[PDB]
Amino acid sequence: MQLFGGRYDFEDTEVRRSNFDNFPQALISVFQVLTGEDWNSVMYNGIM
Amino acid sequence: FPSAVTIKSWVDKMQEDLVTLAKTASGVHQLVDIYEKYQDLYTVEPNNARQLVEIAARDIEKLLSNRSKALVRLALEAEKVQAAHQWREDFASNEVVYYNAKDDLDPEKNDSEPGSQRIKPVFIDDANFRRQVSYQHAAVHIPTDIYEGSTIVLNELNWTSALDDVFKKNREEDPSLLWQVFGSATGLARYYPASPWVDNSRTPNKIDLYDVRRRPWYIQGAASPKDMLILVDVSGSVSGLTLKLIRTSVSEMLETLSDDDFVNVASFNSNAQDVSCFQHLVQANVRNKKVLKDAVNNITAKGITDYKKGFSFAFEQLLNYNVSRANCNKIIMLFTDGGEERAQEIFAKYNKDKKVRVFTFSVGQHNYDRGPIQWMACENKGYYYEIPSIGAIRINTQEYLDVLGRPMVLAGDKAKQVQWTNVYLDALELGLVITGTLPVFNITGQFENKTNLKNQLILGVMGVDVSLEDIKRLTPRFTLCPNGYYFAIDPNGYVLLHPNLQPKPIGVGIPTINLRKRRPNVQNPKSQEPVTLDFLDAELENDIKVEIRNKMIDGESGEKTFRTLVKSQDERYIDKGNRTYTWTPVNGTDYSLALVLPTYSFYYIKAKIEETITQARYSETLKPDNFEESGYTFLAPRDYCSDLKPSDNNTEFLLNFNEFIDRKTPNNPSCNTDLINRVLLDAGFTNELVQNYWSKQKNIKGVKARFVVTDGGITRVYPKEAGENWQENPETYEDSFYKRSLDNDNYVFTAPYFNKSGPGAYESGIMVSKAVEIYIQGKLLKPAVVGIKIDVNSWIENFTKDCKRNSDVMDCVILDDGGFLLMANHDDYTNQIGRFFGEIDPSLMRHLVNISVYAFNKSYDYQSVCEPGAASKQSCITEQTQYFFDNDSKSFSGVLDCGNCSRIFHVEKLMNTNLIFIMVESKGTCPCDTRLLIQAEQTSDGPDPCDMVKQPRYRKGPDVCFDNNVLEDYTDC
Repeated sequence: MQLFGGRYDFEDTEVRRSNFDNFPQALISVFQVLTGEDWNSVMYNGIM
Repeated sequence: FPSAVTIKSWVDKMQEDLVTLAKTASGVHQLVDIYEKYQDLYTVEPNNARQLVEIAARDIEKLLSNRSKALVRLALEAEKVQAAHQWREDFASNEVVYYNAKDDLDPEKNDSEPGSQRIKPVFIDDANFRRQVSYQHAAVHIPTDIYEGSTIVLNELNWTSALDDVFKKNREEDPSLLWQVFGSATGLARYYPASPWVDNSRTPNKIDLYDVRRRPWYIQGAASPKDMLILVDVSGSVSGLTLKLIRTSVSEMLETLSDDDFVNVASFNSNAQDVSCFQHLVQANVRNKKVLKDAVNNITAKGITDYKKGFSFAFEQLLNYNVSRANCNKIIMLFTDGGEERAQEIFAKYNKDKKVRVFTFSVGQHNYDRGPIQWMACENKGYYYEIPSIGAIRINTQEYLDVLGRPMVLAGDKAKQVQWTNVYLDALELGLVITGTLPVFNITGQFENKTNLKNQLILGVMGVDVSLEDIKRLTPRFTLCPNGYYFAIDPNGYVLLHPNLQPKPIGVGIPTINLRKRRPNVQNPKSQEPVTLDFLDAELENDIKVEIRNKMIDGESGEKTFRTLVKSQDERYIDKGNRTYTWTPVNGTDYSLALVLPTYSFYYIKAKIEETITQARYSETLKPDNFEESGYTFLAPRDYCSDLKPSDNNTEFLLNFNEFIDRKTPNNPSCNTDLINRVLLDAGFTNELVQNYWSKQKNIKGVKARFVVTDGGITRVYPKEAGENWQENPETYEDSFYKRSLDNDNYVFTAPYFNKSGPGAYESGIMVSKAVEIYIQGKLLKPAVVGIKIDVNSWIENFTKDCKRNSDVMDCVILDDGGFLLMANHDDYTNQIGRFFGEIDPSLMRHLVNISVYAFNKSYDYQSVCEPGAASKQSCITEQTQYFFDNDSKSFSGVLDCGNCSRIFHVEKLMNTNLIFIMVESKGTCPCDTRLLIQAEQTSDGPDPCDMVKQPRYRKGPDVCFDNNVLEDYTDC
């Protein structure tokens, strides 16, 4: 939430549901990085 | 350097030679004599200018009244027919049969989608619509992304089916009617007569984006004018998708505004500021909206939100009353995402009494809270909208006009007044039209005080088109000289009718696209704006024309004679003429009609040929076979009879006209016998001149051709081997040299075009021309223009006989008023004949402008075409320049110093023509130069709109305003 919270403001219309905008959402995103599924695209949205 | 008297003698001999050659070899005096020797084949009739304007003003009033009658018929039948509709929901059994425009008609398809049944029409071809049209039924347009098959749509095609009988009756009583349309508030458009749409969505590859609700005529008849303020949130929270959507949304919202609305876009994040250069409400014309759109596209998002500051700013903007406004519908449009504050203090302070509406838009997909802004909307008589995507924008930014129309519905029959739009271009390719509109009301449970729930909105707008060529048929221009004309005016400045109004869009700024970001097959959007050309941007502007304009914007009658600069047909020259403007108001409307007549055009010739003998002889004179005795003959492609139509292949038209004048008697059962009688008279005269005079000397020394161009519409070019070098218009009212030679009292030289693809320097020659002017009974008339082409080489060898061919000590040129090169001295100058002198010697030309031997005037053309720069052809503004003589002195001696050099020069104006002879020290002595001086359409962007807004043109607003009914509901928000 500190690093990526409020920073996924990409101007395109692609939907990025795994973000860190509130606490339940950040919790779901960290759980998804832990199960390992699609963690790389969470990383790419965080790099961009 | 030769003395003053030697140069004076040289130019006096030169002009003696030129003028005597043109005078004796064109035949001016001979034609004057044959015009005055008859005096009994014709009569000289007066052009009463005040009677003409009033006749034409009544004909225009009668046309618009005949159209206002056919709208009141449609609206009453539509109201009565919807009041008695049942609201079915089971159409799969009882079909709706209708003709959907924009479906393909090859009978192997057989769609007939559920609940409805299709119609296949017959589609005869027509005139007055240049397309295939069916007078049997109406066509229906449904926007592409509106499913037909809906219960809303099918309940609409069911009761609008009773319109076709009034459509048919309207057209049966006035066979000269164009489109009649009902635009529905559900998106439908039912028009008559039926005709396939211009663009189908899937037929080809270009998706049609036409929705009635965004059309200027619909928006005009749906609600009253507006004082809109757009308040855009640029706090940090809107960053990302919702900011991009907000920018697209604000541009779409600006596109629903016209010239009777006033707008400004502000912005707030912990501080409120104007988004632009504007600082108050501005008139919302195409230029101001361009400024606002380009300022909105530069918006970024950073900061904290403060609804109180933004709303204080907005309410203070809506309270100026120092600037021009509408004074009608004060509304705020807040584009935001979500917030926590509802700002009750500011509303209690600033619209205690709720005179300003508030429409809030929540844009994007965010998690923020929307309660506050729904409250802002529901409290201040406004409305609340959600825009989640791009595909949601168009419909949500055009729907606020239902809320604005409630106080117009509650007014009843006081609010059913016909209105006419600006000039726009028909969406079915009919050219330039105005549309007269009328709102239709929902009256169910009206005779019983029942419903009043769905009944606060309108059902749609009825519209009826009027093409500007119907209005040009009531202001006929063939008894005024080519220099007189009619023109009409809005109570807004804009022009309804003018020579210089073309069917092209108005250009704004400089056109620039990005060629590296254009997919090949994605169907660009085109346009929706009107052709709003102010009166002072169609002509050259004095101080007297401004007060004439202001005077007939305030519906005044009047008359005024003055002296003005007139630009030439080809925008290269400027003449000074005396003109008379005589104006009057069109009584039923807010238009004003004026007639411009140049004195010398107060009398015309009416033909009086009433025996068959001479009529028949004259008709024989214009037959292709005998061209070799009358010279190649052109005929003006007018409408002499209702049958023969203008062909644009002029030999085809001449053949048709001959076939017609002899196959049907000169009794002329249904033709315009006045035009035909005048053409016959003028052909007789021109042929007498060609025979008795031009044939006696089959060739002259330097004369390359000879021509007469008369009114009536006859052109004759004597050696037919010149007849195909003649590239002028065959319509003698669009010939630039004709209109220029009418303005001057002397010989007018026309410069050829330079670097033009075709015969243009030594093949054709240099055109001289002079207007034949006669006195019948003490009255001046200029019915024709004689002329000549001069051979370049003969002129050169009379010109050299201390400058001789390729002298390198000095230059001798001959220019005309306009600064175009005619007779040089250097054989590399004479290679560019017809070129602007400031482009082949810029230093001396700038100095001549400085000495004031040349003046100039600059203008803007707002309908120009440009090849776009990097940042087909699009529409642009271009700046035009025209040079002319101001001072009346014959000689100008002097010495131009470049610094380190000094070229001595002497220019002398040739008397009795429009020529100037310049003798200057040579140029290749001292390498001094600065830069070319161009006289050409230069693509521009100005004038600066941030300054026109501070001092704007005078204007008159509509005085009817329907806002603020107290019986309004605003429980819907």
